[PDB]
Amino acid sequence: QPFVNLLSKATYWWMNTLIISAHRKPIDLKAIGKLPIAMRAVTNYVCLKEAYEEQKKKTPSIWLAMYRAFGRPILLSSTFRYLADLLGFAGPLCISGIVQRVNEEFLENAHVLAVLLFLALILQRTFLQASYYVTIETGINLRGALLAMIYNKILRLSTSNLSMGEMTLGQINNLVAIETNQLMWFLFLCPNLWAMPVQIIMGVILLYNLLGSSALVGAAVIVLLAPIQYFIATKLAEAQKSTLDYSTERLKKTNEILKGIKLLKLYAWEHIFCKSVEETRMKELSSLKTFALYTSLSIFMNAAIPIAAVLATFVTHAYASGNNLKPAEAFASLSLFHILVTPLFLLSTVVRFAVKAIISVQKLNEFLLSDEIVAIKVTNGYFSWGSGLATLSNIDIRIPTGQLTMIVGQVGCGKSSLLLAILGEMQTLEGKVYWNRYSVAYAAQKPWLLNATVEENITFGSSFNRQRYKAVTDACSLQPDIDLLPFGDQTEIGERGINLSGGQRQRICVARALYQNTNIVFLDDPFSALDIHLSDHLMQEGILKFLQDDKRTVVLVTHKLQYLTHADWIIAMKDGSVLREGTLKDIQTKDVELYEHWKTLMNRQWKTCWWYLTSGGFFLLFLMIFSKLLKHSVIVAIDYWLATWTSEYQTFYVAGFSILCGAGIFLCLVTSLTVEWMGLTAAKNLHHNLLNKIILGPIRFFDTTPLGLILNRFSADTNIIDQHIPPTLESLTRSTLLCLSAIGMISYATPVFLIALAPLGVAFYFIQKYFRVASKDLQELDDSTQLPLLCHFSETAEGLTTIRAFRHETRFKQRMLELTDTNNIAYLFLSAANRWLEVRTDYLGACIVLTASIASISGSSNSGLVGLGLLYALTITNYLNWVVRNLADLEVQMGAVKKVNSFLTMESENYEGTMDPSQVPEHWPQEGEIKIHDLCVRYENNLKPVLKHVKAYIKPGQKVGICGRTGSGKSSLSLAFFRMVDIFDGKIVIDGIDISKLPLHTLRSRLSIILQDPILFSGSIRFNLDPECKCTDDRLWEALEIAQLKNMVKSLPGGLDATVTEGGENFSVGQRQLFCLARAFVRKSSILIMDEATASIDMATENILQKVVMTAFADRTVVTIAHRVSSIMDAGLVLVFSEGILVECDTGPNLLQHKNGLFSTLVM
Ligand SMILES: CCOc1cc(CC(=O)N[C@@H](CC(C)C)c2ccccc2N2CCCCC2)ccc1C(=O)O
Ligand SMILES: Nc1ncnc2c1ncn2[C@@H]1O[C@H](COP(=O)(O)OP(=O)(O)OP(=O)(O)O)[C@@H](O)[C@H]1O
Ligand SMILES: Nc1ncnc2c1ncn2[C@@H]1O[C@H](COP(=O)(O)OP(=O)(O)O)[C@@H](O)[C@H]1O
Ligand SMILES: [Mg+2]
Ligand SMILES: [Mg+2]
Repeated sequence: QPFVNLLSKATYWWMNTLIISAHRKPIDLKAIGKLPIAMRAVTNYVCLKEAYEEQKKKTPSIWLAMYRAFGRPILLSSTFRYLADLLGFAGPLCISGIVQRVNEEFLENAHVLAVLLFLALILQRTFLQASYYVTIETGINLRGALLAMIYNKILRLSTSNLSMGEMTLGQINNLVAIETNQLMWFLFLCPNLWAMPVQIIMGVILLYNLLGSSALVGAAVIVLLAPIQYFIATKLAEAQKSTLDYSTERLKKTNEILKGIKLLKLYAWEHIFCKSVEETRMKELSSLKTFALYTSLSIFMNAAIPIAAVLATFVTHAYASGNNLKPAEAFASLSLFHILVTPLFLLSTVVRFAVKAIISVQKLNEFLLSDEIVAIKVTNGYFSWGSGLATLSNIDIRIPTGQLTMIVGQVGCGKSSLLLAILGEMQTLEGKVYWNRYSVAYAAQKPWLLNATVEENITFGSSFNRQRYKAVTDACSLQPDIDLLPFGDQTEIGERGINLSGGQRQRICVARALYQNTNIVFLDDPFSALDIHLSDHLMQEGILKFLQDDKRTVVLVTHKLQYLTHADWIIAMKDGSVLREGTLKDIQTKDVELYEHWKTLMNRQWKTCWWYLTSGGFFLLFLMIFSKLLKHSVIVAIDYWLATWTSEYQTFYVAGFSILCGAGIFLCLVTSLTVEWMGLTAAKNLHHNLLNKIILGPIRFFDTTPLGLILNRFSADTNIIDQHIPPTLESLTRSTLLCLSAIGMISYATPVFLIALAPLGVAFYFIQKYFRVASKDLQELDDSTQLPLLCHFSETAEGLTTIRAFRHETRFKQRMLELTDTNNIAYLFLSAANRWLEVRTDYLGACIVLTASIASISGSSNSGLVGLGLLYALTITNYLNWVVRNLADLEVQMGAVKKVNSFLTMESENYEGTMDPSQVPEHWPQEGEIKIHDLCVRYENNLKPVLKHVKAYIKPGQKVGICGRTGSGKSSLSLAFFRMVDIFDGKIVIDGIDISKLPLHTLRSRLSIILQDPILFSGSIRFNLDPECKCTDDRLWEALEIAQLKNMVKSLPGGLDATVTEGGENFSVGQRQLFCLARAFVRKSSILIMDEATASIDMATENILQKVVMTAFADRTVVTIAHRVSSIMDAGLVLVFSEGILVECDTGPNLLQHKNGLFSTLVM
């Protein structure tokens, strides 16, 4: 009975059910059983950690610890691998014996030898496939522990700027994605280092015995394949490494277009800004050409050399040896080269991965050495962010139990430092910290949000309590902003989630601390980017009413001393030293100056598959498929030619043999180049069009579509097409022809074999049909679960302070251990499913050999031909698997092309204008007059007009003001000028021309608009002044001085051509608004649209805008939508829009004069 269990483990019958289930229902984690504790990340991490700690007892070596953990399984796998190679060598020996016994006793009989071959091949591949699976179990178990192990370091890292920085996040994000995968892949290929070289030595050893001194000449050439393959391998790495480099920043430029896409389209240089991506795109391809050529060359040397090896052998033996070639010798030896081609060709891969693994392990072992770390009573505190210099000195604070212990100080002054020191985030060189450590609900000063729901973010692993959630939402005033969110409390936020504003981001985290039921809180300047009212609102209810009900301690570091009276305690610290400790009563009496000085500052106020091929052009598609037929035609004839030559058992046969191999070598070059030459042309045309369609795409699409999904087309899907399809498409065509031809050639040698084909074809089709859908679905799971694992590691890296603060370590560790477990299963059952296919094609493959062996014995053909059929029988079993696995890989990759093709045909905005271009003369908007005729404006095809029946004549040069109710038709009207929102009815006429009846790009260009938050794109300031570059350089300097920025610019390096960070990082927010004004003047628009211009702008900077607008654009007409409606008091023409209706339309003073209308209530 236990033989049944051994067999079932040996042929992966256990996977079979799942495979069949894939047809009935998609395979999913529910359908896949839970991973055994023998392979869960917990046990693997414990084993590896125990080995590593024993090593640390003996710096410890990662390599030796990994061996001590995972040695026995790879020893077993290598034993299986040897037993597989030795039985694989039965192939040539059995073929030689058969051919000798045929053509005229227990072992000599061909039948007994034929059956022996059938048992050998079955046993060879049962062993060989099992040997692969053991390493995969070992390899995955290794990746299981490492991801757990390096994660333990992340929670124990230190956030000091010295030990952690922007460079640090590069390693950890890359270590999980790359360093471990390279280390895992090495383990998959670990046996080969001592398996393939043993086979190579044996293969040559047999060759000499088969032929004589001739085979060495052929063996010598074949040996040279491996050094060639390594030299080609290195050149691929440099070609690919450069290729990734251009691709990496090409995505960065892609992100800039896709984020803030409206901004580019408004200024009409969406086309021009796109071409900046094409410039890098051509360089990306210029790396690919060097890569594609070398990949084709690697294919060439994989085929041209063995054919040159045989040509070197048989020609040699025809002269060095008096004996004419015998049929048994030829096809025994000729088979052996096919046995040796794969290990010689792939040996460059295993050694290269050995180099990569040793690179990563050294990289990963450097990682581990990275630096690792009265409610609150601290006396004589001395804290330092490393650097051997106490960043905090003379620290002595007391935080009374269950009271608001607020801290006051100036810029710097150890503001955030004091809190983190209590949390163990920095070294305390002296003193002692007494939590008189409980869980501390610290709030990060910076905004760090998980890629999950707001409710999860506020609960943060706490049991839901809507009444407790109610007060938190009310006290932190999270209720109103929630209504705006798509899925409410189930709105996923963060980098993966919806992009928020700074003020709303801060309140979410603060709410978390109130949610957590702990005696201690550390609220770090929540009002950093908040309105004063909400902070006052929080100080009344959230700070006092909510917390005092819980009677928990609060330590709120504050900069406005107006709330110190509310504070039960005040802590004054400056220069990293505590100025004085005491309440407001104690501080004023003891430190009279502090009371006045603070108050002084307080006073201060598969049809796609065919579609993909045709992309290059019919000739390129024809040439590839036409030539590949010819290559096999010559190759097969070469194998046949030996049958004609060896049937003799001699300058004729050799002569015809050299030329054939000459064409075979040459045709190998042609069929190698044509496939890749298709790939680049197929790669270029697909991506080239795609960027155009997105740019012309409607703005409404970008609002609907998540930003993560759109960029995925250019990041992953385009990567698949460019680099993965041409390799797979090459191997599929090569493997199919070999399988199609070999079955043909065997059948031609033994026509009786065709009767035996009827069942075998049926069996192959069912395995081909069923596995494809089972591998495709598992493939989706492997990618699906891999991505959140990387997201978790990046999320835990950022803001470890909170994780250490809340004592959320263990819960977060558990999340990772389960997250990786869901990922290993997907990859493990992807490899086990793939193994199931390989076993059941060899069990099928052995049947082809067995039928070919038995049929050939019965046939009385030429002794060479019966040998030839057996040769292809052995080759079939090798390639009959890759015709399925590559096809599955091709089918999945055709998914990317299907997605791209949809985007290509999905949508466009109508850039063409019906009226002739001659209609618009030079400087059309010069007049500046605006005319609105019964306008109706709604972006969504079926929706109410956001602007309805709008009509208000605008005089030329009139600083018209438009305002109303918050969220009631104010900004929509702005884009209505820019036609971004379709004017379903009515019309807008500017200077006697309806804006609808004009080319779209003309309308966008000749206008000037300023959004609420200006954004500056990567490049020079000249790039941000005129991407079109048409404007002469003289004007560019004028605008900055007009914008009052030229003086600031001159200090910057490079003068006018000064590099600018993407997104306006270099310039301050106030400075950012200055950049737009520079763009405003150059256009000579005569129309300015300042929608929410003063919004998100400091009052000091705001005065400049009013100074600039009244002066710089006096002749221009400024249609202002003010953040503060008071600025429209002096507007000569003022429009009020409520519910999409012109509720008030008169002069500013006349608005108060006519009646206490909407504007009058708006201001007052
Ligand atoms: C675990 C993922 O990877 C594997 C890994 C293995 C273990 C393994 O030494 N393979 C040999 C193949 C045989 C022909 C030697 C090999 C060696 C060097 C380079 C690649 C490969 N192979 C692996 C990558 C695909 C190309 C051939 C088996 C099977 C697989 C697999 O596909 O599932
Ligand atoms: N995590 C850290 N790593 C290294 N240096 C730090 C760290 N936190 C603070 N410092 C340094 O300690 C000093 C005082 O920082 P402090 O805690 O007062 O900041 P802050 O006033 O809260 O900051 P900000 O208001 O700019 O956000 C500064 O020199 C600062 O660079
Ligand atoms: N992307 C969107 N999709 C659907 N409706 C929106 C979208 N953005 C805004 N709205 C709604 O349309 C109105 C537009 O208001 P608007 O006139 O643009 O002034 P503001 O921009 O100051 O809200 C808002 O009340 C809002 O509720
Ligand atoms: Mg700070
Ligand atoms: Mg608005």
